[PDB]
Amino acid sequence: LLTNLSEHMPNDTRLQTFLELAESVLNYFQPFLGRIEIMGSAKRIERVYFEISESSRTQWEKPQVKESKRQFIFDVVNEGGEKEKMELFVNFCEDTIFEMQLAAQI
Amino acid sequence: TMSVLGHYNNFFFAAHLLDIAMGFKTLRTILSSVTHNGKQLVLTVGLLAVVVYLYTVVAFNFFRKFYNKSEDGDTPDMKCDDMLTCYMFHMYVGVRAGGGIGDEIEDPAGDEYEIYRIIFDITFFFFVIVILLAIIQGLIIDAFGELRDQQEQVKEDMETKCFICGIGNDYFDTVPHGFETHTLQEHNLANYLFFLMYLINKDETEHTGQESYVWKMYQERCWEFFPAGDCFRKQYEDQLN
Amino acid sequence: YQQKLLNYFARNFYNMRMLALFVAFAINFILLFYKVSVHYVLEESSGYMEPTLRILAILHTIISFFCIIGYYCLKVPLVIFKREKEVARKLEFDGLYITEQPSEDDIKGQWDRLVINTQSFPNNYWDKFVKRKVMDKYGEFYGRDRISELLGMDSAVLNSIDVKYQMWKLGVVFTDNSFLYLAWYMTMSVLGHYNNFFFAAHLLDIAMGFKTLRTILSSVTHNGKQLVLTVGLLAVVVYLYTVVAFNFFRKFYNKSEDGDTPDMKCDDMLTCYMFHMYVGVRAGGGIGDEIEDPAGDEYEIYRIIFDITFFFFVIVILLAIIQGLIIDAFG
Ligand SMILES: [Ca+2]
Ligand SMILES: [Zn+2]
Repeated sequence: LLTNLSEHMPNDTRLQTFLELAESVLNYFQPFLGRIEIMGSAKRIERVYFEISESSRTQWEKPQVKESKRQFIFDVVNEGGEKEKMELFVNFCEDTIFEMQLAAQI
Repeated sequence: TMSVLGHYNNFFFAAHLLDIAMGFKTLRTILSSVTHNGKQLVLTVGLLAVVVYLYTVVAFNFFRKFYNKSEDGDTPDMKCDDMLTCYMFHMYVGVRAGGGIGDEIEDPAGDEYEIYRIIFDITFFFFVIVILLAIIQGLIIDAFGELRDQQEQVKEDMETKCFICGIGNDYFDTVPHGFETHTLQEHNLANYLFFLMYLINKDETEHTGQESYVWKMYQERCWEFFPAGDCFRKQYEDQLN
Repeated sequence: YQQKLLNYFARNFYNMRMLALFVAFAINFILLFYKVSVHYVLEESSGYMEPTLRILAILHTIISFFCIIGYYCLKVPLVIFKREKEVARKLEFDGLYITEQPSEDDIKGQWDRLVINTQSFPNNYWDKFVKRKVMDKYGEFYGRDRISELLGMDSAVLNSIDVKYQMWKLGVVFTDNSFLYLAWYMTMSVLGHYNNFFFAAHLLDIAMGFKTLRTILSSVTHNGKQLVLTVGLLAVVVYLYTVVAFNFFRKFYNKSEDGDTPDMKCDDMLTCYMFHMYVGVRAGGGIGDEIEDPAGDEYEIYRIIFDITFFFFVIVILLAIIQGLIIDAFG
């Protein structure tokens, strides 16, 4: 809520004081908080703040995931076909979710 | 298979050294350069074969006394009489020597077939060696260079262009540390991954408006919720521009 | 039946070409199984080789004749229609033979001048009324008489078959590149029966197949003037080196078999020039790899400078330039 208020309201000294009061909790909840912009609903850019688990972040840095990410990036920006770009990005997302689930069995 | 066969004869372990080529990237690029231009290379080798065959036919018909590859003259003569021996001689020694088939054939001095022999020699050397060997070498080298250039272009596009949202570098860089912060926090990749995983994990009843909309679009496999050249800084222009 | 056979040949054409290529491959294999002793085919205890070669040569000649007939039936009308359309549109819109009198060289227009005064000029243009429009406008301007004389409007027995038009058609047929190539194919296939080695030249038909072969062949002529001029520069610089060697270093050119034999030297101009253009430009290092070693002679530094300058200049610069010209044309 504090992040949403600070980003949506750029100029407010009261919110600034609240931020200088809660900077510690903001720093703690920074690795867990995401930020994503979509076209979803209406015709404007929104923000989709959500939660990231510790396990998802600690399994993203596995060597298999890094190799798969490198291969996907190379194969999707080399040839591209820039609608299959988004299609294969979603497919790579699903495959990497499956690989994180598999790597959870450690 | 090779490791098992190594116990039969303890020399098949030499083939395991080629595993170093599946390690470092530049070795893989060098190996893939051979097959990157495959059809053109095979067809050029075929053209080399047919032109060497034409030269073989001409030499077989006209200049046969010159092919006396004997050990200093008066020995049991080892000539090239039949078609197959001449063809193997031309494809084995002719295409390799630095100057053509003239570096091994006896010197044509005094014979009536002197100008014809000289033309044969020069045309062979020039055409087959220069043009075809240089063309094959250039094919392989240009394949290697093209692959390296493609990799460099991929890296440059990743370092100067927004992967999603497709804007570029000169737009976000108007503020200090703009593009790096944009890629790190705003339009990230692992963030989109974690958001998809979060949508899959959560129940359908607890989805908010945006989450339910994104879930519906993803279920229908209809991707317009991704940015298509617009961002927060463009639509919601800071303090409304 | 004649029309049916002609249409059948015009239908199956590329199949006939592929058949000709395969038969050429088989004949060249049989040729690869030769041996001298006079020329007789060595056969591995199988006397079928010579009858196979004979029937393959006969069938190849027949297939090539079918190929040329099919090409004449298929694509000659395209060339005829294109030329008729061009000349008719030119004569209508602009008008060459009536009020322009085309240029001095103008070989296409000079040959097409023979077709305007024919009774079947628009045989394929499907517009056999351009004569009326041309006669109207250009006879109302330049008089009707000149238009009438120039245009010439006014059992299967011989109806004169428009002999002038047939001659014009044959003249334009014996100019297209593909027809000339097929005529050369006919000539080589016919000559193959005289000596059964001319079928080797039919292997070059593979170069008119796959595209990259055609690009490789066209790379030689893509840079034509520059290549010829560079070869000429190579010739003149080798001639200058020949003049210098002729004047000064003549005792060094003792290309004799280990010394004390009947001396085979290079004394006159022509022998030295052929020696330089035959051995000098080919060896990896220049003319120094064959000339006797210049140790102890008073002309030592001059000879070394001659050798190094020859090697460097002609070999490096000119051979690399020619090779780069051809490779850059291909690229
Ligand atoms: Ca709900
Ligand atoms: Zn972006």
